[PDB]
Amino acid sequence: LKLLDNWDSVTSTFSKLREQLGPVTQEFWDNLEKETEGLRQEMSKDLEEVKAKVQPYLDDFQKKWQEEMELYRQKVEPLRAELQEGARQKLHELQEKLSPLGEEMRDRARAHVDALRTHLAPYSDELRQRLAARLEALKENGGARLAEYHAKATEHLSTLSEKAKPALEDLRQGLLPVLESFKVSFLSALEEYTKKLN
Amino acid sequence: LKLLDNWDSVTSTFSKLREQLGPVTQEFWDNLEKETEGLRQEMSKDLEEVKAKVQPYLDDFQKKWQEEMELYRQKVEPLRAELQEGARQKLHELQEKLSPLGEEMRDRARAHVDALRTHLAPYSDELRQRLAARLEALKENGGARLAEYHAKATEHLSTLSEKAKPALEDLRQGLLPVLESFKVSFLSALEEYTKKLN
Ligand SMILES: CCCCCCCC/C=C\CCCCCCCC(=O)OC[C@H](COP(=O)(O)OCC[N+](C)(C)C)OC(=O)CCCCCCC/C=C\CCCCCCCC
Ligand SMILES: CCCCCCCC/C=C\CCCCCCCC(=O)OC[C@H](COP(=O)(O)OCC[N+](C)(C)C)OC(=O)CCCCCCC/C=C\CCCCCCCC
Ligand SMILES: CCCCCCCC/C=C\CCCCCCCC(=O)OC[C@H](COP(=O)(O)OCC[N+](C)(C)C)OC(=O)CCCCCCC/C=C\CCCCCCCC
Ligand SMILES: CCCCCCCC/C=C\CCCCCCCC(=O)OC[C@H](COP(=O)(O)OCC[N+](C)(C)C)OC(=O)CCCCCCC/C=C\CCCCCCCC
Ligand SMILES: CCCCCCCC/C=C\CCCCCCCC(=O)OC[C@H](COP(=O)(O)OCC[N+](C)(C)C)OC(=O)CCCCCCC/C=C\CCCCCCCC
Ligand SMILES: CCCCCCCC/C=C\CCCCCCCC(=O)OC[C@H](COP(=O)(O)OCC[N+](C)(C)C)OC(=O)CCCCCCC/C=C\CCCCCCCC
Ligand SMILES: CCCCCCCC/C=C\CCCCCCCC(=O)OC[C@H](COP(=O)(O)OCC[N+](C)(C)C)OC(=O)CCCCCCC/C=C\CCCCCCCC
Ligand SMILES: CCCCCCCC/C=C\CCCCCCCC(=O)OC[C@H](COP(=O)(O)OCC[N+](C)(C)C)OC(=O)CCCCCCC/C=C\CCCCCCCC
Ligand SMILES: CCCCCCCC/C=C\CCCCCCCC(=O)OC[C@H](COP(=O)(O)OCC[N+](C)(C)C)OC(=O)CCCCCCC/C=C\CCCCCCCC
Ligand SMILES: CCCCCCCC/C=C\CCCCCCCC(=O)OC[C@H](COP(=O)(O)OC[C@H](N)C(=O)O)OC(=O)CCCCCCC/C=C\CCCCCCCC
Ligand SMILES: CCCCCCCC/C=C\CCCCCCCC(=O)OC[C@H](COP(=O)(O)OC[C@H](N)C(=O)O)OC(=O)CCCCCCC/C=C\CCCCCCCC
Repeated sequence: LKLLDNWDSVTSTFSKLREQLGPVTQEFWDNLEKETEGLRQEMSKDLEEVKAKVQPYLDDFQKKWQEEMELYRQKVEPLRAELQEGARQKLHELQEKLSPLGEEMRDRARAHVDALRTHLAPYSDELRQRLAARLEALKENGGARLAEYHAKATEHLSTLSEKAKPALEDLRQGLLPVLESFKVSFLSALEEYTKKLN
Repeated sequence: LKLLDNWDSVTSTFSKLREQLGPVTQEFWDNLEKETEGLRQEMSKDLEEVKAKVQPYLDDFQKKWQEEMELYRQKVEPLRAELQEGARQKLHELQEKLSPLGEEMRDRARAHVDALRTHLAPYSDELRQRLAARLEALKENGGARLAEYHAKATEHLSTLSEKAKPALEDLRQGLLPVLESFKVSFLSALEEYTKKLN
């Protein structure tokens, strides 16, 4: 309601801002004119300075690039050749190493896997009997536990009857007057709050 | 009142739970004993068979492992020799490359750096002139910037004071009845808060 009075001061604030938006911004533009003029005194020389330097720079760089490229060509080629022969020697080494070791590894695998074929096979079979006996134990006690659980579930359901019936009715018998009392407190609160929030 | 009866049902449940857990832990343990006894008997054969068989298992594996290690060491010697002799050539030939190609690198680096010296020296010197021009403009423009900024700041301070006092006093003057009316509503609303929760 009184916001009009407060906002009126905001309008005055806008006016004060507009006063600055004029000469201050205009002055800023005048400063910008100095900035642009300055840049036209800096960049004018800078750009030419760059051009007059980039040319010999790229030229000197080209010289260095040439030195590097030529030097690298006279290095990469012979080195690659030597590395190739060295790699071929390494390859031959690898071949002459991985071949006997490969055959050996295959026999190693034979001696290991065939061993496993005669180690894990009876092991799994033994485990099968062991697991079977264990399964029977789990089924014996499990089947009993199922009966026990069913009995306990029955006891639990029976002990739940005294909760889902009398206790639930008791809760309902409590909820009725409670909700009523809550309603009285809520209704009054609603009116009371509305009266002060109007 | 509600909590008293509700919690009563809780204790009337904990008791039943305790009366249930009693035989439950026993029945569970009885079944657990049957299982664990069987597991023990089973584990007796399990561990014994595993240990009795682990002996020839390890013996078989170690036997082959001996061959694996022996043949490995047997071949490791000539293989290491191939690596050593081969590397001797590879490294020696490379050392014979790092020498001339290294000298060439240094010689190329000489021209590389020396050409850089004859370029970077005047480049940085001329850059000093460029930077001088930049700094000159930055100083001259800066002097204006600061002068204008001071002017703009003064203009800002003028409108600032026109708001820090008149507008602020308007706000503060309004804050008086506003805060008071708010206090009136808050203090009165506080009645409901207490008369509804106690
Ligand atoms: C319609 C347009 C109208 C114009 C209205 C503009 C609205 C903003 C209005 C008022 C707030 C300004 C108050 C700031 C006063 C400080 C000025 C100052 O002196 O400042 C520089 C100093 C640091 O200098 P120092 O190292 O020498 O001092 C530290 C000392 N030690 C190193 C030396 C030992 O810093 C400090 O005081 C730190 C101050 C903390 C900054 C508070 C700013 C609060 C305002 C807005 C929040 C902005 C969030 C940003 C969102 C992005 C928007 C684009
Ligand atoms: C001698 C002179 C010296 C230099 C002086 C300054 C001059 C100004 C120029 C460059 C420097 C400013 C850089 C600011 C970024 C620019 C963004 C921008 O303006 O972009 C747009 C451009 C153009 O695209 P277009 O389609 O319009 O033009 C079509 C192509 N037309 C032009 C070629 C024919 O886009 C591009 O140039 C594409 C680039 C996007 C790159 C993507 C991949 C980034 C990967 C890795 C970076 C991280 C490295 C980190 C590792 C180091 C850790 C220490
Ligand atoms: C010392 C001097 C020499 C140094 C060597 C020069 C280094 C540079 C050379 C090669 C770079 C290799 C790295 C690339 C990585 C990606 C591998 C990849 O893409 O992997 C996934 C594929 C998927 O299968 P696919 O059916 O789609 O591909 C069929 C392959 N296709 C189409 C080619 C027939 O799998 C494959 O390519 C299967 C890969 C299995 C490779 C088996 C042969 C291994 C040979 C020798 C053993 C060496 C022992 C010595 C080690 C010592 C080193 C110091
Ligand atoms: C101690 C006495 C208790 C014995 C049972 C009596 C009532 C169960 C009471 C309490 C259990 C605790 C809460 C379990 C949560 C289930 C809520 C429900 O209602 O979930 C229905 C939705 C249906 O969704 P759907 O149609 O897409 O899936 C159909 C399923 N299909 C694709 C997967 C195979 O399923 C789901 O959320 C996923 C779960 C579906 C599980 C169904 C297993 C029913 C097993 C036995 C019922 C027969 C009891 C009779 C035995 C004689 C007793 C004297
Ligand atoms: C029909 C509806 C029935 C619902 C289903 C049954 C759920 C079981 C529910 C309730 C149990 C019976 C109620 C007994 C009530 C009182 C228990 C008690 O006296 O409470 C207090 C204790 C100790 O007080 P505090 O240390 O907390 O306080 C620190 C002390 N102060 C506060 C001074 C700083 O609290 C403790 O002992 C906290 C327990 C310790 C954490 C045990 C973690 C168990 C994990 C998994 C369960 C599976 C076990 C089987 C797996 C075994 C494999 C070998
Ligand atoms: C007939 C049928 C045959 C089957 C029979 C075999 C089944 C039983 C299985 C295994 C044999 C159990 C061994 C007997 C019990 C003793 C357990 C124990 O205590 O033995 C002691 C070891 C050593 O102790 P230490 O190393 O400290 O001492 C070494 C420190 N020295 C350097 C300082 C001196 O302890 C250990 O072996 C404990 C290591 C286990 C915990 C590893 C932690 C893994 C953590 C993270 C993995 C990431 C999961 C994330 C998801 C990724 C999935 C891919
Ligand atoms: C314009 C172009 C001109 C062309 C002309 C060429 C001639 C110039 C010649 C050589 C300059 C290349 C220098 C390479 C970088 C050396 C880094 C370094 O100082 O290294 C040795 C140090 C000493 O060890 P420290 O533990 O005592 O020192 C660390 C402990 N503190 C800090 C406490 C003292 O650190 C180590 O050895 C630790 C290992 C980490 C360093 C790995 C070396 C990485 C090399 C190059 C990176 C760039 C690859 C890209 C280039 C490829 C282009 C195709
Ligand atoms: C588009 C792509 C192409 C662009 C081309 C750009 C053209 C520029 C071309 C070539 C570079 C010329 C300019 C740089 C050469 C100046 C060398 C110099 O005179 O350096 C002086 C320094 C300081 O003197 P000090 O040795 O007594 O103090 C060291 C004291 N302490 C240990 C505490 C760190 O010496 C040191 O740092 C040396 C001792 C410490 C070792 C540092 C590692 C050096 C190796 C590799 C890293 C390279 C850094 C060079 C990057 C330059 C960027 C401009
Ligand atoms: C029947 C229906 C049932 C109703 C029941 C439910 C209601 C919830 C109940 C209670 C919650 C509030 C209780 C806490 C009372 C303390 C309030 C207070 O005075 O707390 C101030 C503290 C800050 O410490 P200090 O001032 O004492 O120490 C100053 C430093 N020394 C120590 C050197 C002096 O606060 C802090 O730590 C944290 C907050 C910091 C805030 C500072 C003020 C910022 C101002 C404006 C920004 C906007 C705030 C608006 C929030 C949005 C709301 C939607
Ligand atoms: C973290 C490390 C990252 C580096 C990883 C390197 C390993 C690479 C893996 C395998 C070898 C690959 C070897 C590849 C050699 C081929 C180099 C070449 O000519 O590449 C052509 C490309 C072409 O790019 P374009 O953008 O023109 O084309 C793409 C096209 N539009 C599209 O949509 O697909 O340009 C490029 O990719 C970029 C320019 C490269 C210039 C060459 C520059 C080479 C410079 C120097 C030589 C190398 C150093 C040797 C040192 C030994 C001597 C002392
Ligand atoms: C209608 C009338 C309006 C006029 C009202 C006038 C009332 C003025 C009264 C009080 C204003 C208080 C103005 C305080 C200004 C700064 C005051 C200041 O420097 O305080 C110093 C403290 C000290 O910090 P330290 O870290 O040094 O130590 C902590 C200290 N020991 C402790 O226990 O707290 O730091 C603090 O606690 C600072 C937290 C300040 C909280 C504000 C934090 C900023 C909160 C909000 C601003 C965000 C605005 C977002 C708007 C954008 C979208 C619209």
